[PDB]
Amino acid sequence: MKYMITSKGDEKSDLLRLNMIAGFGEYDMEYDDVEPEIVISIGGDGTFLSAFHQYEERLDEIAFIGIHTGHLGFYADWRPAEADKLVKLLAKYQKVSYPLLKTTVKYGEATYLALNESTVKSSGGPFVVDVVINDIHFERFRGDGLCMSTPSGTTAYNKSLGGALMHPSIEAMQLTEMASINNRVYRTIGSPLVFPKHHVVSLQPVNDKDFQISVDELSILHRDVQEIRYEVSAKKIHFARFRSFPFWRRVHDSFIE
Amino acid sequence: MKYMITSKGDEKSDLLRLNMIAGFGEYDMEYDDVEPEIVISIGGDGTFLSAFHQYEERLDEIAFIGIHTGHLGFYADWRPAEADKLVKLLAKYQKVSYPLLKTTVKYGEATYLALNESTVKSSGGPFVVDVVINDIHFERFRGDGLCMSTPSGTTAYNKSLGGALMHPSIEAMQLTEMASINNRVYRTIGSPLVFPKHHVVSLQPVNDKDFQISVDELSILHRDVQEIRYEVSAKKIHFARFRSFPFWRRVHDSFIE
Amino acid sequence: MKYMITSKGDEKSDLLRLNMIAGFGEYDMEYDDVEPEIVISIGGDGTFLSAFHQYEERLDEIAFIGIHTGHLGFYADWRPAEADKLVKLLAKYQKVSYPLLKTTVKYGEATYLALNESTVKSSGGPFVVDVVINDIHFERFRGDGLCMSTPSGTTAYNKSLGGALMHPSIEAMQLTEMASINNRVYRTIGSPLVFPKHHVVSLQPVNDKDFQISVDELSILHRDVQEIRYEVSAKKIHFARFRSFPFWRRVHDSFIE
Amino acid sequence: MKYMITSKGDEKSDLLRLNMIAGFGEYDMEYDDVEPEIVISIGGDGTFLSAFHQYEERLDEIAFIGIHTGHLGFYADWRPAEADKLVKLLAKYQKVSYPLLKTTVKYGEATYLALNESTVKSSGGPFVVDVVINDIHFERFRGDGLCMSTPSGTTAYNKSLGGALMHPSIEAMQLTEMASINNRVYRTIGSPLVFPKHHVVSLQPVNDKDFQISVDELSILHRDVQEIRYEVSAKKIHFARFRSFPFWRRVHDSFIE
Ligand SMILES: NC[C@H]1O[C@@H](n2cnc3c(N)ncnc32)[C@H](O)[C@@H]1O
Ligand SMILES: NC[C@H]1O[C@@H](n2cnc3c(N)ncnc32)[C@H](O)[C@@H]1O
Ligand SMILES: NC[C@H]1O[C@@H](n2cnc3c(N)ncnc32)[C@H](O)[C@@H]1O
Ligand SMILES: NC[C@H]1O[C@@H](n2cnc3c(N)ncnc32)[C@H](O)[C@@H]1O
Repeated sequence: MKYMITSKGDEKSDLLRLNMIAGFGEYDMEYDDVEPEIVISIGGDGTFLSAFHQYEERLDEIAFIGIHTGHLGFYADWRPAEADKLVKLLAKYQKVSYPLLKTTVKYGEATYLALNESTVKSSGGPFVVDVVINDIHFERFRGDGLCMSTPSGTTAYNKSLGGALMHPSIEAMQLTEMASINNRVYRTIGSPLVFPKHHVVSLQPVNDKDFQISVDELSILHRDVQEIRYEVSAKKIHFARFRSFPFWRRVHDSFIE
Repeated sequence: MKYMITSKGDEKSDLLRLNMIAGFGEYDMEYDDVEPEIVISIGGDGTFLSAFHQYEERLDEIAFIGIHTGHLGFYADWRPAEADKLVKLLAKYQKVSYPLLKTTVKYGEATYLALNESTVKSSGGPFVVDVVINDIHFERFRGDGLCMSTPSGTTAYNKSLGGALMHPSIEAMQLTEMASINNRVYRTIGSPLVFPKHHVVSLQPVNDKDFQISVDELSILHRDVQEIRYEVSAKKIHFARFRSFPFWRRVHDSFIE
Repeated sequence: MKYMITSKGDEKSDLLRLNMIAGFGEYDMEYDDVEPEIVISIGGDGTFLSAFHQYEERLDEIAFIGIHTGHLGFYADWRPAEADKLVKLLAKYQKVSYPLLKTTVKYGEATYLALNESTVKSSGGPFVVDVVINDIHFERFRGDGLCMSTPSGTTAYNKSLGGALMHPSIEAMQLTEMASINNRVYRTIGSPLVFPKHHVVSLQPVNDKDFQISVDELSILHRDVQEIRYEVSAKKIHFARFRSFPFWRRVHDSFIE
Repeated sequence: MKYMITSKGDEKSDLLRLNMIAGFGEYDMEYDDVEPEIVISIGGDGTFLSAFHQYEERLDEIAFIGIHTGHLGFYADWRPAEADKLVKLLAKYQKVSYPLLKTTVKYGEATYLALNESTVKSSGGPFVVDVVINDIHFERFRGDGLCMSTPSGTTAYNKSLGGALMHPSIEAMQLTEMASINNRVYRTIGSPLVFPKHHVVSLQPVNDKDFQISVDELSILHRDVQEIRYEVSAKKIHFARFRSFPFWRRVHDSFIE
C-alpha cells in the first residue's frame, strides 16, 4: 500500500525513519505523503497529533500507528526497537477505531476534529458562558474555562482537571471545569459530565464574545463568536494494531509504573 | 395490570397511597404485591431503592415509577399533586431502561444487583486490596475504600467522591477512590475509571480478608472474602415514563436550582 | 481626618458616595484623595482591590472600609443602608490588619503587593518552572500555572483551585496548582502548600522565559524573567471596623446561605 | 539522662535497639521507661505515634527522636545506619516543637491529644452533625465524616482528603471533609478550613448520637455523645534534632522522589 512517515525531527527519530523507509523499500510499499493508506508517526503523542491533523481529511482511508522515541505515549505505543518488526507486518493486521470530538464555531461557521480535546478560555477574562445541553439551559459557568475530551483524550488534559478516565470503546465525550467560581450566587455542577452520542453541548457567550479556543495542539483566538457546539463526531480514527496492548495496561504503564 | 405501592411510612405518603389505590379501584387494576407489573414508590429515592430490592427477582416484568413526597429525587421524579394523573395513564406509557451493576463475592459465592453503587471498606482498617482489570493487575489500593457506581448512581455517592456524572443511556460502570494514600511508595491512579460492558473489575485482599461491603442501602460485613467482582449487569431496570423529564434536566433541578 | 471615596461608577454607588460626602460635610472631615487617612470603597471587592492598589504606597497611614452595593463581599462587608451610621462612627473605631503577599520579579527587578493573590501562567504554553523553597529545589511544575494566595485571598481564586480557606489572623501564604501534569515521569506535590513568614518560594524558568503574571486584578506579561519570588509581606493592610463581623461568619454568609 | 527505646518489634528493629542500648551503656545513660527524658522510636511513624501516646503525660519533659527501619517517615526521619552517631550526640542537641490538637468529648467529659489528627465517622450512617465555630453555627455536614489535622499531620490522612500541607511552625489546625453531600438542599463549604490558636470548632449531633472517633491510631466508639470540641492544644511535642532536615525537604523526599 501507499505509506508515509512523519518524524519528531530529532536525530533519533529522523534516522529511525530513514531505516523503516529503507526496510520498506525491500517490499512493494510506495511511499506517498499525498494519499497514504498507512501513516506512521515517530516521536511522541505530540508528533502523532500532528500526523492526525495533517490527514484529518482522509481518516476513513488511513490506519495510524505511532512509535515513541521518548517516553511511552498513548498513541505512540510501540517501542523503537520494534521498527523492523513493524515494517514486516504492515506489508502483509487488524484496525482499531477510537471516537472523535466534533467542534462547531458559529460567527455573525467552522468545524474541527479533535483526537484529545477542545477547550475554551477567555481573552483576558473574566470568562462567562451559558452551558446548554440538548437545547436546555443547564448552567452559567464562571471561571477559567471548559474542556471537552474524547475517550482517548481523558488521559490527557482532562485528567489534570480531575476528569475520569474512560475506555476508548465508549462512544462519548466528557466535559470538565477550569477553576469554576461557586458562590451562593454563582452555581456550577462541579462534577465532570459524560455525554453519549447525539447529545449536543452548546456554549453561549454572556458578555465578552472573544474566546481562546483550542483543538488538541491547535489554539486559535476566535472573534465575534456566537456559539460553540460540542458533540461526538461521526468520524472515527483508525489504528493499525499488530499486537495486544490493552488500554488499561497502557494507563497502568503510564501512571502507575 | 397487577400493581403494588410502597410508602415511606410517614403520614403524607401513606395517605397519598390510600388515595391512588382508591383511584385505581375505579379501574380494572388488581392490587398484587406478589407478582405486580407496576410498582409505585411513594417517598424518596431511599424508598425507591427499597422498592427495587424487594423485587430484584422480577425486574424484566416490572415497570417502576417513583413519587417524591419530600425533595425532588432522581428515581422519585414525579410530584405528589400528579398522583391522580398517574393513576389514569397507568390504566391505559413507554418504558425506559437503566443499566445495573452486578457484584460477585467469592468465599472459601454470592451475587447482588445495585441501582446506585457497591462499595468496599475495611472492618477496622487498614484497607488494602489489589485491583485487577480483565485479569491484568492494575494497582494496589491503600486508603478508606472503593466505590463502583452505575450510570444513574453517579449522581449519588459517586458524586461526593469526585466522580463524573454520566448519562444513564451509557452502559458502563465507574470506579472512584476513598481517601487513597499516594506516596513515592504507594501508587493509585487517583482518577475515576469508567468501564464498558464486559469489562471485569476484581478486588483481591492483601492482608486482612474481612470487608464491609454495601450494595445501595444494604451493608453487610463479609468474612473470608477471596474476591469481589464488578461488572455491568445483563439485567436492566425498567421505568414507566408518562412525560419527558430529561436526565440532565433532573441533574439541573437537583444541583443547580 | 482626611478621607476619600471611590465608587464602582454605577448610578447606585455614585449617588451613595455623594451622600456620604455631604453627611461628612456636617463634620470636620477634609476630603483629600491625595493623602487620606480614611479610604472608603463603594461597590464590590473589585472596587475595593482598586482602592487598595491606588494607595499601596501609604498602607500604614490608611484605614480601609468597604461598602457593597451589590452582593456581600469579603472586603466590602458593610451594607449600603448603613452609610449614615458609617459617616458618624468615622468622625469620632479600632483597626484590623490582614497579611499581604510580596512578589518580586527579576530580569536580566520589580516588586508588587497583593491583597488576594499573585498567579503565573505561560504566554502560549507549555508552562514549565522549577519550584524552589528556601533555596531547596522542591519540584518541577508542568501544567497551566500556579497561584500564591494571602489569608484573605484564600476565599477567592485560591478557593476555586481546591485550596484551603485560612483565617486572616494567620501570617502565611498558600500555593495551589493549576491543572498539573502528573505522570510516572513528571511529579508535583498536588496538595496546596501553606508557608509561614520568612519562607521564600521562588519560581525559575526551564525553557520559555515569558510569563503572564498577575497580582489581584493587575495582569502583566513579563519578558526575560529570571525568577519570581513569593513571600509574606512585611506590610499589612489596615481595616477600620465599627462592628463585629467574624471572618468565618463572612465565609458562611458568602458560601453557605 | 534517662532514656527508653521502643521497637516496631521486627528482627531488624529489635536488634538495632539492643545495639543502641549497648552503645549507651558505654556512657552515663540510665535506661528508664518510667520517667525518661529521651524517647527513641525504632520502626515507622506508626511506632513513633505509639511512643508518643505512651508518654503523652510527660511531653514537656521528653525529647522524641525517630529511626526508620523501613521507608522514610516524617517523625522517624533518621536512617538506621546513623544509630551509632545518634547514641553519641544524645550523650553530650537542640529541641524542635510541633503543635498538637486537643480533642474534647462530652457525654450526658474526656480529652485526648493527637499528633496527626482526630476524625469522626458514624456507627452505621448516615453521618449528620452541625459544625459550630466560636459558637457560631457554620454548617450542617452530611457525608462520611470529618478530619481535624495538626500541622505535622497534614502530610497524613489530611493529605488524602485533599487538605493542604502546612508547615509545623504554624500553630493551627485544619478541617477537611469526607465525601460530603452537596445538594441544592444540603450545603457544606467543601474547602478545607485552617484555624488559628484559640479558635474552637465544635461538632454537634443531629439525629444519631453514636460516633466512631479516632485520635491517631486510637479508634474508639463513643456512645451518648453531646459534643466534640477541637482546638489547638496548649501542649507541644518536643523533638531532639542533631541535624538540619527541613520539613519541605522531608515532604519532597516522601512524595516527589
Ligand atoms: N500536545 C497537545 C496536548 O497537550 C495536552 N495538555 C495541554 N495542557 C495540559 C495540561 N495542563 N495538563 C495535561 N495535559 C495538557 C493536551 O491534551 C493537548 O492535546
Ligand atoms: N440511601 C442509600 C444511598 O445513600 C447514598 N450515600 C451514602 N453515603 C453517601 C455520601 N457520603 N454522599 C452521598 N451519598 C451517599 C448512596 O448512594 C446509597 O445508595
Ligand atoms: N477581581 C480580581 C479577582 O478575581 C478573582 N478571580 C479571578 N479568576 C477567578 C476564578 N477563576 N475563580 C475565582 N476567582 C477568580 C481573583 O481573586 C482576583 O483577585
Ligand atoms: N498509623 C495511624 C495513621 O494512619 C493514617 N491514615 C489512616 N487512614 C489513612 C488514609 N486513608 N490515608 C492516609 N493516611 C491514613 C492517619 O494519619 C493515622 O494517624
